[PDB]
Amino acid sequence: MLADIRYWENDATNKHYAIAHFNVWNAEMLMGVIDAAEEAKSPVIISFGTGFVGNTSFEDFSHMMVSMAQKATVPVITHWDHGRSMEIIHNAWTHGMNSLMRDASAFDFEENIRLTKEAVDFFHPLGIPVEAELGYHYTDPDQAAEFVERTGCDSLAVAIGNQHGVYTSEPQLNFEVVKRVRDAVSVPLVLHGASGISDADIKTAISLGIAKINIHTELCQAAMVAVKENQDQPFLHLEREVRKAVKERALEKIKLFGSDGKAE
Amino acid sequence: MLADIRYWENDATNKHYAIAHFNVWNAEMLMGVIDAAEEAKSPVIISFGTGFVGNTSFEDFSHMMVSMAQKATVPVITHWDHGRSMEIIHNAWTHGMNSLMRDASAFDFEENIRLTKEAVDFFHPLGIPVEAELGHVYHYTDPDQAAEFVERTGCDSLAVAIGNQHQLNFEVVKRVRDAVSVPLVLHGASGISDADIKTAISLGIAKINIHTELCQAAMVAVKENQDQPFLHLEREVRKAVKERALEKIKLFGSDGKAE
Amino acid sequence: MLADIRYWENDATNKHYAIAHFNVWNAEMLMGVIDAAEEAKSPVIISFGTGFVGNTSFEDFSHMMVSMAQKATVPVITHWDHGRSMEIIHNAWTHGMNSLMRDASAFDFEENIRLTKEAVDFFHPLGIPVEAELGHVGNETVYEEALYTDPDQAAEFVERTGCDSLAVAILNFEVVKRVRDAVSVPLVLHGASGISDADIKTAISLGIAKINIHTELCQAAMVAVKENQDQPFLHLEREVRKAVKERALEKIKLFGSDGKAE
Amino acid sequence: MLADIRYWENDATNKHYAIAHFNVWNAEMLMGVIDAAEEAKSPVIISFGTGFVGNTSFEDFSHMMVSMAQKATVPVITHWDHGRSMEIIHNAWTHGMNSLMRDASAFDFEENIRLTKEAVDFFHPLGIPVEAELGYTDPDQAAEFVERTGCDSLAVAIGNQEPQLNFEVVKRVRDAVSVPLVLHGASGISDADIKTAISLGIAKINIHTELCQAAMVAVKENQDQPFLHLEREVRKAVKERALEKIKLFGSDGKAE
Ligand SMILES: [Cl-]
Ligand SMILES: [Cl-]
Ligand SMILES: [Zn+2]
Ligand SMILES: [Zn+2]
Ligand SMILES: [Zn+2]
Ligand SMILES: [Zn+2]
Ligand SMILES: [Zn+2]
Repeated sequence: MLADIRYWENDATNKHYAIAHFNVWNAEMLMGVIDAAEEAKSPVIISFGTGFVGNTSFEDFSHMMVSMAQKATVPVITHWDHGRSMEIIHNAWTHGMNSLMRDASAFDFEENIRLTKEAVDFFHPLGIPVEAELGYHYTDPDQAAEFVERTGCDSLAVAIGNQHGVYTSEPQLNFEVVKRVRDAVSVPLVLHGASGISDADIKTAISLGIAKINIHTELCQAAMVAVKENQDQPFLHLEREVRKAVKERALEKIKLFGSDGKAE
Repeated sequence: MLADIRYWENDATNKHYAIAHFNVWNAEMLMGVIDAAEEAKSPVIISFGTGFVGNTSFEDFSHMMVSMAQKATVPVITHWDHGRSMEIIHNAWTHGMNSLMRDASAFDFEENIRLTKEAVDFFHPLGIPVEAELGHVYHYTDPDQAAEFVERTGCDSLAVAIGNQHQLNFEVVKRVRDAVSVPLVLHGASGISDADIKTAISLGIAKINIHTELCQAAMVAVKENQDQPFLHLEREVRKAVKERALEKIKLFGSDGKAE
Repeated sequence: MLADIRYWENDATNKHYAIAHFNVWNAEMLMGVIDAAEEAKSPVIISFGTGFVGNTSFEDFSHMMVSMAQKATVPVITHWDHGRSMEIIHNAWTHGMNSLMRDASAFDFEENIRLTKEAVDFFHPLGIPVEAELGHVGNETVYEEALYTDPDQAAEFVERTGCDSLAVAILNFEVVKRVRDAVSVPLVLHGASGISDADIKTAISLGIAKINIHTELCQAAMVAVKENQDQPFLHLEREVRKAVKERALEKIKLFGSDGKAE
Repeated sequence: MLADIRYWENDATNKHYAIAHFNVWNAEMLMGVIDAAEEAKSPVIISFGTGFVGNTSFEDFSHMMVSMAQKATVPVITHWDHGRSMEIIHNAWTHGMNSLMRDASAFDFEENIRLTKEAVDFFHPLGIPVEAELGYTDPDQAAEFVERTGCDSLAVAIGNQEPQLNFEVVKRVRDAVSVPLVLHGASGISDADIKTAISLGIAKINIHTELCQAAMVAVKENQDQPFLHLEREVRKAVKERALEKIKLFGSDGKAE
């Protein structure tokens, strides 16, 4: 069923688990993620973003995202990740994304506030929540508080020692930063990128207030193992294996983040 | 735009070309086919059937098929292939397929007629065309049976068995063409030679179902991209499907025919 | 269920009945007509046209029309009446009308053909049928006209346009006879109000397969409005729906389309 | 455009206006209300409920409600009024109502909580707001009811059904509760008393049968006219009455 990310991130915060965010841009990725969330009885976020528009017609594929979200027996949030403009996130909303992210973190602090608040002020009247982002430079607790209070954003992606994407040496999460940002900010905390982080450290960060974690690369890599294994098989067989591989990886992330069982 | 297969198969029959029927069951196959038909300014048929339901949720993927069909600038027919029950083709129709095949070709002549006519009599009042099959694709079509079959069922088009298989006997096509006037359909045309396809079209084949060849084109891209990032591999699959669909559209003579 | 007017007008022709075309432009009119068709087990045509766009938002109301047509257990055709332009009938198609009339009958013969054929050539590739109209194109002297559709002109018109059905200007049964003999498509009657029951039945026996109801539902509704003018609005509007049902049932039965959906 | 009643009730609360809720169950009622809201540049609530399901096919009419709500240039909330069961409001939600009322006010306090909480607990994970009703409403029961149910707004009994309002009830409930207050059964309350009630915290007012009454005046005025004209006059009468309520309640201009 189409789910509200405010309710579910609140639940995750309060019960000390995190919701997995999966970027899905084709049929097998979408089906594999929904298979995992049904099997685990877990809320889940399915996301599209501008990085996939060269691969897949969002305006058409969104119909399949929304249909599967509606028909699922578990909570499914349809999300637009890393929104680069008002028109892009408006187009996401008109095509049935019920959760949006406006990423203005590349801009100076005041311009990040202005652009984020613009999105909030447009979408709150429509009932649509807006995730924002504020950027080793750790997120500062007092700046995070000011940012959230001033924008009215519904969730905040933070820098806690995690790498947004690729890493050199093992990221070291600063758990004191997590605690202090959690205490300063009234909305749920989000991580964009958790690669290279140990299971024990992910679990600690979740226990201290991380309520949503974006999986950016791992489904693609899990899929490619199935592609490579099945490169001499019929296409139909290869795609059945790609779906299963995606399901297995999504299930691993759901169990690691503690969201299994939380739908019921 | 959602298009009427009766209009387009008539056009094809009268102008001596064939409409390509492509089996699509995931995002890249669908997108690649639509890419080809847009580029070639061609009518096209996009098809799903029971052989794909283990791979893809038709009830959800149908929304993407219908969306792309409606928004395309070329004629797109949404077709349910090899329908072995009223229930499955009724499900297809409620999910936006605007052309149906009722395939009762596994049965004896009388029972094929009764089952086919059942589908025709349900769907014609709803404006939905029904393709039928006489011959199993093995059992070759008999021309005198064909005349009677089309007359009794009222089917809109007839899939024939002329050596085509999911050898090739052009005498059979020739005799069937003189026994019935409805458009003729060729299943299992992946791996028939270019010259034999042109011959079949000149003798009255007006729709040609391509299944395996898109799967083959995809797997070529897979083997060429097996060490690549998944996003890139999938762009290459879509591109490979487009190029193979384009090849078939031009072979069949449907390029340009949308204008 | 959304139904094909070609199939049903062919059925009507071959079994010597006519399908009722009801103009509906609000909720109680739509619901009464569907109530009638369901009770009578009859195909029915529900129509909107330009004459109502100032009363009701077509683009919004169309959604209720299509929904009711889909969910009905009887055949329901969604039809755009008297289409005055390609833009108007295109707008009708994108809002779920599955049957169109392109009415170019006010123009000279060749211009009627050109405008009608334009609609047919656009909409046949999309599977959408087009009803056309040909009135009296007079070969007679101006003096004799002081003292109506020609069958030969009708055959040329249908052949050149490819239209799926033809509205004809006819009470004069010769004209119905001669046009029926000359054209291969179903015949349609507009402006039948006040034709006697007996003559309607004769027109249908001779080849009329669809009959457009004019203001009869409107008048049926206003009898209920008058009767309920001191009642609460919810009660009044229920009686309007019932009055529309009753008038619609009367036409369906007169036309012989009751039972024809089975 | 389809609007969130929580946002708009919050706006009304903070700016001391109320949003009109209009019960609409046919084409002319819906169009006249949307006409008024557009002309006044006002948020509006359009509502259906069980009382109208025999007259009008909700499952079909809902498509026209939703289409008009989406296309409107002003905020339009699609609301199911006086929801009598989980099944009924679930059906409302599946046909595009984005705001629900669960009315368990027939029942004593504990049972009203339980039934209301059942609705909140089902619909909040779907992002759907639930209005409830309690009731004079007692301010301590109001605070406890809101806290225990998690409902998003509360319909209160202040002397509404010559109706004399107790304004002290509105003030004390406003102060005890953190959600917006709603008034049902406003008929016959004076303009001055409505304004006073809004000033003290009433943020949404349900228009009971005043559109129906306006429509019937058009009916009596047009009994000898053709149906197309009568219906133009009904739509115009609805528009006029809805505009009068929007202006009384102060929501004119609040959409921009
Ligand atoms: Cl600010
Ligand atoms: Cl038979
Ligand atoms: Zn980011
Ligand atoms: Zn086949
Ligand atoms: Zn007429
Ligand atoms: Zn006319
Ligand atoms: Zn109440």
